[PDB]
Amino acid sequence: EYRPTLAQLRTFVTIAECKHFGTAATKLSISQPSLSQALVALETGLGVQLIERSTRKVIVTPAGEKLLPFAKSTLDAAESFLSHAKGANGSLTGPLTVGIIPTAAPYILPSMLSIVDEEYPDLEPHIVEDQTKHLLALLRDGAIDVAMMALPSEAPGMKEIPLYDEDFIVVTASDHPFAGRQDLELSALEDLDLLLLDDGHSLHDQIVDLCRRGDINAVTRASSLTTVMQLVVAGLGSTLVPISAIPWECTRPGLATANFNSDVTANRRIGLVYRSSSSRAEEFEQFALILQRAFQEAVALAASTGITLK
Amino acid sequence: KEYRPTLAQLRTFVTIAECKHFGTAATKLSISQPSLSQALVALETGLGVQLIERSTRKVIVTPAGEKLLPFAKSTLDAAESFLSHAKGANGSLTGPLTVGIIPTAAPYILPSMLSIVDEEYPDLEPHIVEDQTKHLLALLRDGAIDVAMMALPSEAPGMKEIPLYDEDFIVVTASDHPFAGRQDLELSALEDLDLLLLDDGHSLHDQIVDLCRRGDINPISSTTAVTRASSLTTVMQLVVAGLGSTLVPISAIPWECTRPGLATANFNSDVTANRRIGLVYRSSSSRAEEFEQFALILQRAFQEAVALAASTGITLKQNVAV
Amino acid sequence: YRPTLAQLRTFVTIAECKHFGTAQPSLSQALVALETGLGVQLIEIVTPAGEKLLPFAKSTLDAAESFLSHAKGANGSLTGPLTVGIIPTAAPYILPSMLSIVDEEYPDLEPHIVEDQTKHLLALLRDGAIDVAMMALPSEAPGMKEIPLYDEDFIVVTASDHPFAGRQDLELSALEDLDLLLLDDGHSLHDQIVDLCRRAVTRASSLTTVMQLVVAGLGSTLVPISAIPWECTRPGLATANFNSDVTANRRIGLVYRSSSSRAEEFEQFALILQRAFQEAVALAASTGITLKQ
Amino acid sequence: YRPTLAQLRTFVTIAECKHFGTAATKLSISQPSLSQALVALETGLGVQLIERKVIVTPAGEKLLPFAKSTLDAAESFLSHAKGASLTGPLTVGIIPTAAPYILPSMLSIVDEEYPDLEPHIVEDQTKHLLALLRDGAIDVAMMALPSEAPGMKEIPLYDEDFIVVTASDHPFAGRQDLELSALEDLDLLLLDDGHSLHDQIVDLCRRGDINPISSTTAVTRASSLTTVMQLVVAGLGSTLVPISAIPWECTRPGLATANFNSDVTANRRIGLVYRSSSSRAEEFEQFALILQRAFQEAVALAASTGITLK
Repeated sequence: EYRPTLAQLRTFVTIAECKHFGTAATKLSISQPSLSQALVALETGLGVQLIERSTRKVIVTPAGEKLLPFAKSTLDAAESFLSHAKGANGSLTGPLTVGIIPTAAPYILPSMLSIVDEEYPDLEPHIVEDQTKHLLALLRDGAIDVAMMALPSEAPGMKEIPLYDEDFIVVTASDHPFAGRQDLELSALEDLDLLLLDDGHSLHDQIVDLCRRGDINAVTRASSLTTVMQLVVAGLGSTLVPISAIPWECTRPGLATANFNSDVTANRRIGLVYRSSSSRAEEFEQFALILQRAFQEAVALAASTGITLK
Repeated sequence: KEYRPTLAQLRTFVTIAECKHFGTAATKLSISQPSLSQALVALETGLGVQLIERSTRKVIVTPAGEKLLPFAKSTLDAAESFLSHAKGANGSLTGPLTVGIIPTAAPYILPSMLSIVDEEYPDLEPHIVEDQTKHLLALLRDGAIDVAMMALPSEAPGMKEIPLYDEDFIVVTASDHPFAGRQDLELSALEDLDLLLLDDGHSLHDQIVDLCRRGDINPISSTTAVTRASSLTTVMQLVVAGLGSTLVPISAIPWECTRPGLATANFNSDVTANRRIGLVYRSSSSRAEEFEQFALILQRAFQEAVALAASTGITLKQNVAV
Repeated sequence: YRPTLAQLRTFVTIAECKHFGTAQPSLSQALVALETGLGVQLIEIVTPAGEKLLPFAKSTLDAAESFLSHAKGANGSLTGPLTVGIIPTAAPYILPSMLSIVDEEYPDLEPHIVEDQTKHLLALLRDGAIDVAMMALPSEAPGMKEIPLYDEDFIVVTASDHPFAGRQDLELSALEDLDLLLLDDGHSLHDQIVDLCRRAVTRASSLTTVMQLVVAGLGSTLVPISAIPWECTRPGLATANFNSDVTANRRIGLVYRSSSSRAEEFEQFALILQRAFQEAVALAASTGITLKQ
Repeated sequence: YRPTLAQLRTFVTIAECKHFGTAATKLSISQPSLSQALVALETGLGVQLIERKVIVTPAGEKLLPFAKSTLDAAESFLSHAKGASLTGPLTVGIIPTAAPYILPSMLSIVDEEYPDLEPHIVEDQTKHLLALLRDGAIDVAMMALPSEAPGMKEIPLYDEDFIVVTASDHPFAGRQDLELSALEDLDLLLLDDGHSLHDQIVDLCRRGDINPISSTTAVTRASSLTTVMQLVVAGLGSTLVPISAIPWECTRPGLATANFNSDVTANRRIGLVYRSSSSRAEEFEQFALILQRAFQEAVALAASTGITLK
């Protein structure tokens, strides 16, 4: 029958932090007997000793230490409810768990995390980097609030927010014939021996469908771009990478870049995907503007390398 | 003086928004209809906003109520998780518990497992997640599930394993197959068979490839084959048609090995072809004794599944003398 | 330098006559030409270097001998291998009657079955890994051609104690009352005035697992009629159908590449699948469970 | 009648190249010679394989895969004949936390000293590597020991130390005397690195006491070192990385390194894992020497940065 109350949890957390009884009661604006009564009601209702009262100062019991984080997250959730009830109207505050695909996370995070720390200090971002299938799994579950991935995400129960279109660039060895060329056609993909990420990466299908666009159609297989780059330096083939990856993957010795001609469009559409049942549309659209800004900062960093962009 | 909402008020507001009536939300919370209406009006007055729009046909959530509903549900989930870990630390099975089960064990362990928790653990609220081993461990690190039932060893770091039971394998061939009915097979006999295996993400796929390599066999012709199924019931239809044989765990016998056109066969007692199923949870978890108690339910549910397999009359593998 | 089949066939033949069999001036010349072209001593007894190369040479002949074997039945309709991909919600219910028809009427055909989701079949179909795919229409994929096979109705599966158990007059509004556990495969639900069109923590990956949840009273589900004899006859279940004005079904078809020149061969295989479905429907009707009218 | 390889290459090239004057140019033969080998193959088999544009006949489509597998088998024979220790193809699997840091030196050694060797790299997680090793999809795997598989045999390669990477402003930045107790103060973001922390003096306090995580959503978690690094610069925690990753991940601005004291041993044991049934033990032992050499070059590159190592 017993369920703990917020006032009891609010008492237990304040006592564990302030470590005294006459200082936790003053911060909560309640009497010292009222503080001790909510604690004993919480202890009796759960049947576990939470606070050990000594003569010098009170100490949190071993069992209390394990429960304290769960009690604080309960209060943060309740305080988050009162903040939005007071007319928040779509402001980045409180926790926000964001899932990002691995081919975009390390290239968008530096500018995105810097913008949040300086302009949205109340926001508490949590970053989850995994492949597209696990992100949608965590999105259908409650483990993440929003996911950054390539559109379309073929998911029915989700809604998409288009962010930007990110061009591709060809990465070859320095001695490769196509090195430095800026006028390639899609037919040139036939001459290349492309090195692709495995089947769970969305970049793997963004390139095999790009070859099928009016051209022709295995054992070598990597899971990260940095590993593919080392294979390209050694001359075991070429690859396509998004422009935001240039300063982090395309500046090591032994590499060279190449672009298609202006009439060719080889890119990927990155967007923000969230649950249809969510009522936080205007909160996600505001977070979408941060990501759009972080991408333009990432593009500027790519141009700063001196490598010719599309 | 300054207003703070309570859990009982939030619990009322969430239930009303989901059930949409005032006589089905009160019954679900096991409270009276006036008590429900007072907590809602107290929550509405304390915040000074209209959360629910009352009509005669049905109740609708107001625009302001829609924005607040997710925050109220996350508040209840956080409080319900606090009570779960407070009672879980001593071994109590209360509140929600999301369990993950591999697909080659879920439909054969659930009937007895769900019947035990419904009759002996009414406060427990089980949620079932059936997916492959890789996705279960992924969902376990990210907190999407609380515990996972899978084959040991899991080799995943930061996790702890609770060994449950050892489940023997049985060979399923066509009725006309030469090995049909034999109870003395050696591991060398796998060479003669044309095994039909599940794809690469199923743990049963590797529990059989290493089984042939134990008998000096090269399973190259069977693993890199073209024919490939994702479920045991599909593999069974191929065995009936005489396109090869397969190995299945004993708990799958009453559900997959009783259709016409099949026949069973076991290895000899000196051969040990089985799998070790265990309970896997996070090392940071403080509900160890709660999971240890849930392990006893699964062990009992397995013995009922084995008893159901023995009830078919099909000879099971004998690992020892009688 | 490139080796020839005649040279490889000689080197394999010595080891393949080293058992209980016996395999000529020409023979020694083809072997010496193979050894000189590669610059390695292969035969002394087989040399150490020859033992490592022998399996790769034997697999070369097995591939060449398989080409001559399939070069035979080439001028036939359903002959040789045929790799077909089937969605998991249709494979185990169409296979029994489909393999029985090809075993009795097309003995030269060598079928290979690939069961996976719709996306992976289309992926394997573009990359040539499978020759044809059985899935729900429309596939929306370009460069592919579709052969409509049949329209397969759905049936509602609830617990025995459920109120809707046995009802044969349900409307789409009844889906609101149910707590559905779905596989998404095949969904296309829409009445004459509904306006629905469909594309929880508990989640299963197979129908047999969903069924065990329905017996335990953790919700209801919709299954195709061909799954009735294999999934809906265990104790604790009950069936229900929509009324005739409601149309809850899926359109299954055969999809192959447009560049393929085997259209007339696939069209003949489409008739086998159509027959196998009518046999599967007859098996469902043999259970006594009422089907949708 | 038996078909020849030259006849099969003609039939395969014609089926792929859409003209008969583009297949002949690729084979460096004449247009009449191409048509004669095709007609000889058609007459020898007595079936029509090819039908002012060429289409492959229904019978030709069924035979085309068998002709390509015949050529792949013949090309496989020439690859292994090339020098038959270390000749022909060799598919090696490497864990993602070691591949991009061992490949540059390893691929350079095999190119200069083992030209007949044909390496194919497979980068994936340890569990998927062992799966591909049982099913014969790869010949050898580089991973962390001990391997819990019984049907495999292990060749120990080297022990690779870890280094602590924090933000530049972090208090522990630059310290070379850390104890295991210091891990409590850090908010570690860990990859499945293979590491095993262990002090030569077991501190009694930390033995057992763990901190339970608590959140309704998922906690911050990355899948690659390059993503973890971007989180460390932004001050969302610290991490442990292997020394070979220093020149590729620990030289960006905003990072700082730190090592434990000599009594602490934080490393991982990397080895070569192959099947017990394999008869190329003496060859895998030779390939093990290449990895050992490639690791010492990777360590030398790490020492070349000037960052203090363990």
